[PDB]
Amino acid sequence: SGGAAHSALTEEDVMKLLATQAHLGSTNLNFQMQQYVYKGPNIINVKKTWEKLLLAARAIAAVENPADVVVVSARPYAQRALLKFAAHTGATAIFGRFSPGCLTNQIQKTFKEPRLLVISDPRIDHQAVTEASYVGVPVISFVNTESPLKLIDIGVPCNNKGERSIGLMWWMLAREILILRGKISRQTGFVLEGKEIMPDLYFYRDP
Amino acid sequence: PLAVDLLHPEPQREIRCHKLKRLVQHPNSYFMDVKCSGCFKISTVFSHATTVVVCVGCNTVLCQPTRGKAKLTEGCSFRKKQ
Amino acid sequence: GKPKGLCTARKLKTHRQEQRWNDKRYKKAHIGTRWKSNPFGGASHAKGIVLEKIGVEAKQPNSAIRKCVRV
Amino acid sequence: TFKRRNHGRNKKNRGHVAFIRCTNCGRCCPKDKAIKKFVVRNIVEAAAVRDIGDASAYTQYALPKLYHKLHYCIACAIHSKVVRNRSREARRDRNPPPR
Amino acid sequence: MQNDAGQTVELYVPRKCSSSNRIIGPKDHASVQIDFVDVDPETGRMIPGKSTRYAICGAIRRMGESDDAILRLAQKDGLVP
Amino acid sequence: WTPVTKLGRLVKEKKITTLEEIYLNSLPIKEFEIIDALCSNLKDEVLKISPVQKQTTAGQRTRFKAFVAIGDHAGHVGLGVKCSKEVATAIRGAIVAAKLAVVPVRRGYWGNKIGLPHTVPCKVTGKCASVMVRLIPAPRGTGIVSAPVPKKLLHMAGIEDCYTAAKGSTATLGNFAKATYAALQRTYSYLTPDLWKEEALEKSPYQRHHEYLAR
Amino acid sequence: VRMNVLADALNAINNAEKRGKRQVLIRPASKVIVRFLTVMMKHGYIGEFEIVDDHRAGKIVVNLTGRLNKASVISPRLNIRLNDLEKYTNTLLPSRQFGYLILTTSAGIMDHEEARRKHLGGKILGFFF
Amino acid sequence: MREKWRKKRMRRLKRKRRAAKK
Amino acid sequence: SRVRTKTVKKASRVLIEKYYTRMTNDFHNNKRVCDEVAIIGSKPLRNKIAGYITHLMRRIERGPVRGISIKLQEEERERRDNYMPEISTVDPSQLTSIKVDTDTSDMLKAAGFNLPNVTVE
RNA sequence: GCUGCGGUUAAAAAGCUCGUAGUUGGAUCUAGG
RNA sequence: AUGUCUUCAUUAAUCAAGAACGAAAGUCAGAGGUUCGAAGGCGAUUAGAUACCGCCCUAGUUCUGACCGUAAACGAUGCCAUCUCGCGAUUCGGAGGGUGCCCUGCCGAGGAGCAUCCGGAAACGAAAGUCUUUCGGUUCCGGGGGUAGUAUGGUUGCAAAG
RNA sequence: UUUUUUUUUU
Repeated sequence: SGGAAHSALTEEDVMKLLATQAHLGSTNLNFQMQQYVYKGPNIINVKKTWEKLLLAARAIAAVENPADVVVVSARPYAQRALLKFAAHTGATAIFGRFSPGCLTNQIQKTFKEPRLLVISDPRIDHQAVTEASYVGVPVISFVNTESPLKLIDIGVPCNNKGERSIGLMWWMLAREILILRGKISRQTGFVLEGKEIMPDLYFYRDP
Repeated sequence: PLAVDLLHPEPQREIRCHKLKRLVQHPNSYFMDVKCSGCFKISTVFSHATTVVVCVGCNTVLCQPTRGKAKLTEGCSFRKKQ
Repeated sequence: GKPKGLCTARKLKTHRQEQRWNDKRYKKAHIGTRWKSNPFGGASHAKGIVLEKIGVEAKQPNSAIRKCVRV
Repeated sequence: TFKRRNHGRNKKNRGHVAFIRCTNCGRCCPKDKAIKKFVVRNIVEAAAVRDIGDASAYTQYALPKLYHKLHYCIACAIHSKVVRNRSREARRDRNPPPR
Repeated sequence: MQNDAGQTVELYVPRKCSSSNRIIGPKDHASVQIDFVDVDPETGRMIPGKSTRYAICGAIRRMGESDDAILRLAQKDGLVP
Repeated sequence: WTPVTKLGRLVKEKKITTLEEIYLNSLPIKEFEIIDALCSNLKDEVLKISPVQKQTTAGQRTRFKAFVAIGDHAGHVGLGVKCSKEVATAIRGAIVAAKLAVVPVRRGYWGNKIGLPHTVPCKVTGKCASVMVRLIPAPRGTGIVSAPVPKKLLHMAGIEDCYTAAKGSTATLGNFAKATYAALQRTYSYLTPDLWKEEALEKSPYQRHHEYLAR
Repeated sequence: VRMNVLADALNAINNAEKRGKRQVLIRPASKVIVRFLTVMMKHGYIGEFEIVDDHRAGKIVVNLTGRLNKASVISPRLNIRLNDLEKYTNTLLPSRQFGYLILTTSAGIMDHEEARRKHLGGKILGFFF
Repeated sequence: MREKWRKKRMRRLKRKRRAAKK
Repeated sequence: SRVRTKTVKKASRVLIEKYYTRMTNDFHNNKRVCDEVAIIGSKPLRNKIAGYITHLMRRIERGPVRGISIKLQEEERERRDNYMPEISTVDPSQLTSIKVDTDTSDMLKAAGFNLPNVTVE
């Protein structure tokens, strides 16, 4: 996306998706995500996944203070990715149970004031989505074919239900945000302080 | 979705839409010239024919009426007339 | 629903009149036997002759003997 | 106050449904309303299967089974505890309980 | 609103949804204002201080149409092909 | 006063100076000191104090519900309800609730658009349970033709001339006041031709004075 | 049985506007419907619309601009005299600053402001605001 | 079975009234 | 009965979190430690706290305990997190014979892609 | 209660259908330049 | 219902008066009379027990030909037309494929259910929504609770009663 | 198995 050839879907990037099965959606289709479906499992269109990801990345970058971006997930497969994403992007991460009253109860010591909320799944983190609507906080989420888009601002179609694809999708979002920040660049790659940040730094590892 | 082109519907949807509820009604039936092995006389026939259309000369049954489209006798093919 | 046509004036008027009789106030004011049923015959006051003095037990939860008179 | 959306029956697209006589009380209850229970049991209680087998006159005999379809009216079902009252929310659950 | 002999005597002019053109009331807390940063096609780095503002009303967000609403606004503005 | 929210911090630091920017950005208000700072002409009134009783094993537990209406007579009104075990605390909490619920009220003209607005921009109806209140624009000098309860709210909102039509169990003070409040606040949500012009979205206070927030 | 194509069309428009859709399809189109929509467009309450021909009553597709509060028909078409026009507008329209009462007069279908300019009465068709 | 019995009572009363009127 | 109240449980948790080094698996050692590390107004209370601390130590040895944060265990967890293999499992080098279904009809063609490794099953 | 009421549970949809009076009835004929 | 490039061309919707059908019980006549069973009679229970429980049963329950025209005759929601949401199941017919079954996010017509805008006093309702932003057409009905569906008059019926 | 009642006002 971006109306540019320097930000287009690259060959190895698209390669990674079929490696991680990040294009195999569920067998149920939500009528609001009939756009990102190319024709058993409903395989999603890769190009749409790319364009939405860049769109989400630009939105996250608009929050000048990275702390105000809060990433929330309760999926066990996302606990690894969520920690890394916050570490590299300087965001704030919520793991497991999302304490209700996080964004509405000003007395709570857990009280937070996000400017942008990123969700691993609308259904799993329904409480965060609901809490956001009480404070006018836009929400970005990774959405599968059957997921509900209610109160979802930007939905990045992908395979969040997958074990490996979920981690990869978080990895690109951190990359795209960093690429569009000056920390890294497309040619240099996902490197900070001389360390290769590798996709399986995010993948879920069984204890 | 809120923004849907009601003026130019997708052709596949127009095909998989009821004949009356399309933007402009169009029947799903057609006229077909039927060729039967043997007399080799082309005969025009309505797809949803409810009468037993009979060969003019050879007096062989060409279609059998049914609940929907007429069933062609075995050995007889058809081609859609424009 | 009620009729709404441009030429339903008769139905509307007749229905209104028919249903006005199901109104207690209208029926009480137009029944026709008002004068023969009301003891005062439609007046505000009336003169009478006392026949006896009676006591009426007050309704609950009150208790007293109200001093009434038969006229 | 209307307690149930189906009004306690399973009658849709229908005017009249024939009744059945309850198993215990004998009361007439519409077939869609009656609590039905299909029971398949061993012809002999579990504690005597070994005795019957050891007394069997045949080397290998398959013990038959009793099949009974039971119909209960609401009263005789509640009393027998075949079915129980539920909370307002749990009333709408339609899945059979674990067995 | 213009009134009087040409003056504006309104307390404030409310925002309107970028997609449905519906007024966003003072107590509409389900409405959002997303900002997308501007980029240079070649370098790929954000232009400091430049962004695109989209406002979506609570009703549209609640119907779940905010996804395609934002996508269509972005396509119109060229952020997406 | 030590603000606990970003909005409160900005208001205390005088980076947000009018209630109109908060209303424009639809930012929720969670501290009454924000309203105290940004509107210095508010006056409050206790419309009613009604006791409510909850049955228990040892008789009835009685608490008092207080309804309070606050407003500046210049297009800002708010309604608050608080139930507590004592009348004093109920009144204090209701004042706080009304302050937090302060809302803007659009005023318009009935006929000639000369002078300052005096009445409601258009026929606006609000509803609560069964009480529905409809406010109809009126010409100048007419005053407020309404019941004593909606009259107080209209006076506080600053409406000068207005006809009313109230239907339902108006003897329910709380619902009557809430219906009036809803009708008053519908004014800045009714889309009239004079708001058709497409404006440009600006920075939110969080977007603009964020250097202080981060610092 | 259908008896007011204008009522059906205006109801469809209202429902689509509430749902926030961008286009609306109107079935049995008619001259009265076209004139009503033309008045609404001239006053800026709708966008452009197309009259789809199908060798029958036809259809219309209207572009909604998200600016119409309500478009309603008045049935039966009561006769409105120029003297009671004021009462009717005060009763039906939300304010004197906006909203229009559509009448059909001998001159043609127009709004109440034009009818009062030309000193015409007629039968009321509907109103929008 | 509280108003139905009042209906029965009134039906018996009406039967008696018919018989007496005859 | 033998259920420990929240007073004892909270005190034990704070003590374990603040003096993990001094807490062994011996009741007498834990008691002696508590005597000097905390001001407890009752000998029975101190003994209850020491006993629950020992019982918590026994579980800490087996594995991580919720509510308790132990330095060495969090070092171990962060090491397992930081584990990054020598080369990607998604590196084009390993991506050789991806068995893809007919989905490549145009999903991988109209996007402008001619991936060599994809093999249509 | 025409403007302007209500009829699942508060009073109130006839058991259901046919049917005369009454009431109400699809689109369509000179638009443009 | 579906299919239909068949035919007619406004012939339609709702309907005072008027008319057909209308559970069960009930009435008349003739047959049948197993089972069950109002009334009735006994045995229990009880302070009593004209009841619940048990036993024996009459009308009835069944068939044919006539009457009655009422039910919580209920979805306690009149009929016709139209608009507004998602999902996956189900009955019938059709279209397109694979091997009666499977698939087509297939097309209509039903009967529902759970994601439900708006509505509602609420319970709750995809209608009970699109209504103070009221107004598609039309029929019937209500106007605080009783007296009372009573009295009287009229009419229908053998009666009961409507 | 049996298990009926509880003056008026406050």
